[PDB]
Amino acid sequence: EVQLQQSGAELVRPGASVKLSCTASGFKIKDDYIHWVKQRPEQGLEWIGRIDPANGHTRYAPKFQDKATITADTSSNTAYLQLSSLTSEDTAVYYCTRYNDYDAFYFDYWGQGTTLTVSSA
Amino acid sequence: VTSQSVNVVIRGVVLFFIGVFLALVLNLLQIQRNVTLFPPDVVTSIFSSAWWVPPCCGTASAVIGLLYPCIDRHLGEPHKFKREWSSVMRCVAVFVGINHASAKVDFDNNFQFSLTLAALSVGLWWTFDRSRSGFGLGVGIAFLATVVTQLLVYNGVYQYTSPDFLYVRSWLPCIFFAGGITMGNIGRQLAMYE
Amino acid sequence: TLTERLREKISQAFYNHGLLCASYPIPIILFTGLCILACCYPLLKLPLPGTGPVEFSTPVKDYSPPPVDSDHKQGEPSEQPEWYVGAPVAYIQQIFVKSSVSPWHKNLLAVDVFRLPLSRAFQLVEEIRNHALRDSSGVKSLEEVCLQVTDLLPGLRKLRNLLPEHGCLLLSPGNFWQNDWERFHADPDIIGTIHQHEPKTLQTSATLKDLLFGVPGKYSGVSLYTRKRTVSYTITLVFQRYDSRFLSSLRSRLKLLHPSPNCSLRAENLVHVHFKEEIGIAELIPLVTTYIILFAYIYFSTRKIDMVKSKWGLALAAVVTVLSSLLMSVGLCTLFGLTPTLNGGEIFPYLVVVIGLENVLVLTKSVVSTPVDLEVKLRIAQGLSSESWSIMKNVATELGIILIGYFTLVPAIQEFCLFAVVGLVSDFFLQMFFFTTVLSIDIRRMELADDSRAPEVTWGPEDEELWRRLSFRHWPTLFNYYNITLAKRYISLLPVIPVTLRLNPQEALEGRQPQDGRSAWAPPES
Amino acid sequence: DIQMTQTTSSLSASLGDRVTISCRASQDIRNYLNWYQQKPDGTVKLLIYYTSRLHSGVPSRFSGSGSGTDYSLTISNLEQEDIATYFCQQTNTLPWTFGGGTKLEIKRT
Ligand SMILES: *[C@@H]1O[C@H](CO)[C@@H](O[C@@H]2O[C@H](CO)[C@@H](O)[C@H](O)[C@H]2NC(C)=O)[C@H](O)[C@H]1NC(C)=O
Ligand SMILES: CC(C)CCC[C@@H](C)[C@H]1CC[C@H]2[C@@H]3CC=C4C[C@@H](O)CC[C@]4(C)[C@H]3CC[C@]12C
Ligand SMILES: CC(C)CCC[C@@H](C)[C@H]1CC[C@H]2[C@@H]3CC=C4C[C@@H](O)CC[C@]4(C)[C@H]3CC[C@]12C
Ligand SMILES: CC(C)CCC[C@@H](C)[C@H]1CC[C@H]2[C@@H]3CC=C4C[C@@H](O)CC[C@]4(C)[C@H]3CC[C@]12C
Repeated sequence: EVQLQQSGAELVRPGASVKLSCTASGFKIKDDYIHWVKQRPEQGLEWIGRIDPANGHTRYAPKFQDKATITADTSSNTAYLQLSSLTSEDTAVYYCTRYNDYDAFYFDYWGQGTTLTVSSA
Repeated sequence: VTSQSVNVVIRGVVLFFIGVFLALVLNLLQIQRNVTLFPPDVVTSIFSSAWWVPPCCGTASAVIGLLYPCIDRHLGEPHKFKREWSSVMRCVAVFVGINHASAKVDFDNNFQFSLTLAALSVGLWWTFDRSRSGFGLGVGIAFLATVVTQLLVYNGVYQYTSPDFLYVRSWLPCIFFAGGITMGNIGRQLAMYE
Repeated sequence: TLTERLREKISQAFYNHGLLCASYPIPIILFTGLCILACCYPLLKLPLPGTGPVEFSTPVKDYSPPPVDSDHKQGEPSEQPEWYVGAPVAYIQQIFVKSSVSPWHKNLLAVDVFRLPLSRAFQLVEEIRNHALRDSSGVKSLEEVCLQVTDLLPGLRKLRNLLPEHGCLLLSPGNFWQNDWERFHADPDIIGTIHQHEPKTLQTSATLKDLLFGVPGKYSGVSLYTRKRTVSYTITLVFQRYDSRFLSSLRSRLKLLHPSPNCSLRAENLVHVHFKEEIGIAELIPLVTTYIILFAYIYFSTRKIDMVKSKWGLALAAVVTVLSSLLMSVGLCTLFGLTPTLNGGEIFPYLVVVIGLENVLVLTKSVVSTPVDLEVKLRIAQGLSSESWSIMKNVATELGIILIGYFTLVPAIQEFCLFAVVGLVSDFFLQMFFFTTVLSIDIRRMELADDSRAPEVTWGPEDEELWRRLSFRHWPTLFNYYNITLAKRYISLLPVIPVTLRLNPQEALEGRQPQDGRSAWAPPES
Repeated sequence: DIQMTQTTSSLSASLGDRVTISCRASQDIRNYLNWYQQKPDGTVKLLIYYTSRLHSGVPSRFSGSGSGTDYSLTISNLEQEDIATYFCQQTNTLPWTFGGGTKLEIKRT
């Protein structure tokens, strides 16, 4: 019933910026936080950050404190993750996620993930 | 043997009882403007505020209500304007209503009391007893009895009241005059009844 | 001069209309009956009869404090009660801690029923106090939301160390031992120290044990050991502010720590409880005194008359006249464009005594003194000619004072006088028509006549809303100790958080202290 | 700062067998460890939260246990749909950290 539809795959030359999108279906993003998770092919899953759409408060991991910015829009029921100064280390699949329980903090519902590739090509 | 001796005591005791009961009611009426977080019981209403004001006010009411029906007879031409006792009931109702109002009404403490209180007092006077000698007696007793106790409580030795301080700076004289015209009228109505 | 001419003119008019008044016995009284309703009754439905909602339910899905002064006038069809305007005094969170034991055996004593559950109370309170959000946007811990209290009222020195102070207002059975588990363990009389301050007789105010337990006394009595039950209590949290994230996190943490199987609590709606200003008997004695004074006045106004046919008829008519006049006036005050918000309950007797009955009373004397024996229109004519200008001067004298009375700046006196003038004029009209018609019909008629399994933990719809089974003075007593008033305000009650504990009977046997089978306390009258 | 380590990167097991997966936290995390299953299609699903609580819709085939720094995930009988990769995530310290991940496969020869 609850789905988090994500945008399509992206291919951008290094040094530019990418703004991935996440549309929530089945619930309103005001109720829960929205998280972004980066999964490199072998480095494993990593936590980027989260935003409270009802307040706009955001928090990021120390690695992504300056690399990534997360914004959301309640009216369109979407959340956006923006990466600045793209480099070859950013080629990974990005997952949009929320959580329901506010003590266990489990990522109950995940998006399909958007593959992001950066190269000169 | 004489009727005067066997009637004056009855009038005095009845008037004393009426005065003490009325003062007991008025004490609650004027004190209940504020209540503690825990409400008290009915029994505590007796001797609620002052230790010795009920008997003193009762005997004052008795003496005033026995003297007032005597000055006219000494002068002559007894009262005939409001012989009916329903007028006396109206008097006591207006008296308790005035006490209720002074308990829970607020006006300009300056330049308004001298108008409102005086107007209502004189209106009661000419509504209930047009006796000019009665008006003179009331004027000569009211402030004269008020001023001695006002000075006593202002001296500070027996200062049991804070908001009064200086005399002629409160609404008490009007209420005291209204009580003076209600009592005495009650006594003369009883005397003319018997 | 003009005085005698005016007197002659008004007397002639009075005589002329007296015949008309006596001419229509039925039509004029029908007119009065119709007009009494038509003038005032249809708008009498608008004022509130007195009843009103005291409990208001708000869904927990999205809650915000109501606006205080956003609208100058509140909407008519709005469901929000007149008191549900400002912020609540506090939000109350109940944590119902039910418990049960593994298969019961005979070695358990009565003191175990209290020792086993209350042992975990200190740990639960510590968890609640130290709970914090690990990922939060707003508040973090209980400190930022709890309602801080400084000290109790003077004269409550006996309750020191038994109620919280200089900290968050958190009530639990651990307050009996000051949240010191070592003290609780070393205490040799648990039931005794629990019931130390229990009154010997019934008291309206909430008992200290009731306040600390937060539970009706039937779930915490000593008699549960006979039924093999176990004492259940409640940790009470008082919130100065509302934070949905923090409350949800606390509930989730408690449910993780102590999961409650077969629990289906709805946790759907908040409950707002408004406490009225309780009026004692002290403020009531003058009210009944002036009512009985009014009754004496009306009785003395009556009984001074003699009727050709009746003995109480026109007296009852005059009483009905004044009552209907004031009832018409209190409603027509709205049409006059003046505020009808006056209390009325204490206004009524003074209003009646101000209106008076002299004008109606004096009309009867000349009418019954009329020497005409047969004709009724005649008797009306001479009686009204005799009474001419008399009722006029009486009414004018009674009304002239009221204008000066309301010429002052006092609002309440002005409202009283505005009521009084219209009451007097309506009384004048009604005595001019209805009373004269009824006395005319009376005159007309006069001449004509002459095994043993321990019960399991259940979470049915009775555990929820358990606060309404407490004493009606529970919350006011608790807040009054800290000099906080609920007279003009309201409180909000969050849904209860269930906590279930599983206990081992072997634990009681291991911790079995000597002389545990005796206690000074004994259940009185039970 | 806490690092979760799954030593067994690959765990070959047969169908219908019981499979255990263990990850070790660098420090005590107070039973705050959630398990996620990522299918080869790329979709990610939550299996177990807190430390042993089953999420809604997850079959009772999955179970978890452990305390302190050692936690485990057990599968009663390995099904074809259970052939995926599993991650364990700690939620004790705010920078949530995921495990290295382990991949299951069927026995050969
Ligand atoms: C208890 O609370 C009342 C208010 O409900 C306090 O009364 C106020 O006292 C201050 C001075 O201390 C006055 O300026 C206010 O006008 C008072 N307000 C009212 C409504 O009475 C009272 O002081 C408090 N007492 C204690 C011991 O806390
Ligand atoms: C009868 C003669 C002496 C004049 C009338 C005086 C009497 C009847 C009236 C006039 C002034 C009145 C007092 C005025 C103020 C107070 C203070 C309050 O606690 C209510 C009672 C008390 C104490 C009243 C009692 C009754 C009182 C004493
Ligand atoms: C008939 C007369 C001469 C005898 C004495 C009258 C007595 C009853 C009157 C005169 C002065 C009055 C007092 C004057 C002032 C005050 C202070 C006020 O805050 C409460 C009422 C109180 C305390 C009055 C009580 C009644 C009183 C004592
Ligand atoms: C000239 C004479 C006859 C005028 C007398 C007017 C009297 C009877 C009127 C004028 C002001 C009135 C008071 C005005 C306000 C209040 C406060 C209210 O909560 C109860 C009624 C009460 C206490 C009224 C009682 C009656 C009252 C005292």
